[PDB]
Amino acid sequence: SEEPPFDIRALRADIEDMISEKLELGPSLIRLAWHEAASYDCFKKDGSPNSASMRFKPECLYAGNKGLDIPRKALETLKKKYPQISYADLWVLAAYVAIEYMGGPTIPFCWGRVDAKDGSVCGPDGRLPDGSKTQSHVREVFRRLGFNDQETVALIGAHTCGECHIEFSGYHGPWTHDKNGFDNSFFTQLLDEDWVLNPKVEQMQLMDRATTKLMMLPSDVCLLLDPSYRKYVELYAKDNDRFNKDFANAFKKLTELGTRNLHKAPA
Ligand code: HEM
Ligand SMILES: [Ca+2]
Ligand SMILES: [K+]
Repeated sequence: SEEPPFDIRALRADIEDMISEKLELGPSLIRLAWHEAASYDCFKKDGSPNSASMRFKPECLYAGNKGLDIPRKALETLKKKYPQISYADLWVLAAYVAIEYMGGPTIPFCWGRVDAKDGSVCGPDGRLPDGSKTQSHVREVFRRLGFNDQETVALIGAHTCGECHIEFSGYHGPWTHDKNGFDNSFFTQLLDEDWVLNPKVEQMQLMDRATTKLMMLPSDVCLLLDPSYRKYVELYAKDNDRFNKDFANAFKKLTELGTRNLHKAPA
């Protein structure tokens, strides 16, 4: 109900077209917006979330952000065509477009994020979660961000799409049988499969006994091990509509952390 100064309808279509040419970009755009928000610390009120601060060294070089230069570079062409949008809004909008385009919820978008002007606003390394660790670590990070256990589990559900790359994280493979689809299947797979050690990946990960084509990280399976998290894994595995709703709300919350003076965009 407040029109942004950029042509948002044309921009959403251009993002969909870009993804249509390179489907794997869809999940990386989600990972980009999440990691741009994940630098927050809600107690220190620092880390410049949702400000495209990851455009600056040192934050672009943190291990947890490896490979995110690919979606950032793809979005440059659109920034040149739509100069009135900030990078920060562009990264968020592209993630929302990607989510919907892969069959996920249509998340109400607010615009007006202001880009970080220099790298002095960047928070320290160590803010991003580490897939080799488990629930004590995951809960520490998500509590730092300001999320509860319900919201933590819903958000990790984004692993429904995309895959790990050895050159970026040292892990390998998709989590689900359709890495291009956004739904509750991460939770379905986590709950329904027998997760066995993958013998051939040097960084410890699990694979499904049934096909061996799926993967889970230590940080994924901790959602089954921790009784508080497991309740939500079960909730989402049996109720895709609840998953879509809860993911929308939490991801919207995530991409609005540390922001001010935002405006509702037209749907
Ligand atoms: C415990 C918390 C999390 C951990 C430890 C974690 C870890 C990882 C790792 C290791 C990768 C592989 C990166 C690569 O090799 O390309 C990855 C990818 C990905 N992550 Fe997460 N993640 C977490 C939470 C989240 C959240 C909250 C979201 C979004 C809401 C998210 C969205 C994605 C997506 C979409 C990919 C696929 C990227 C691609 O296909 O290029 N993750 N994550
Ligand atoms: Ca940031
Ligand atoms: K999927």
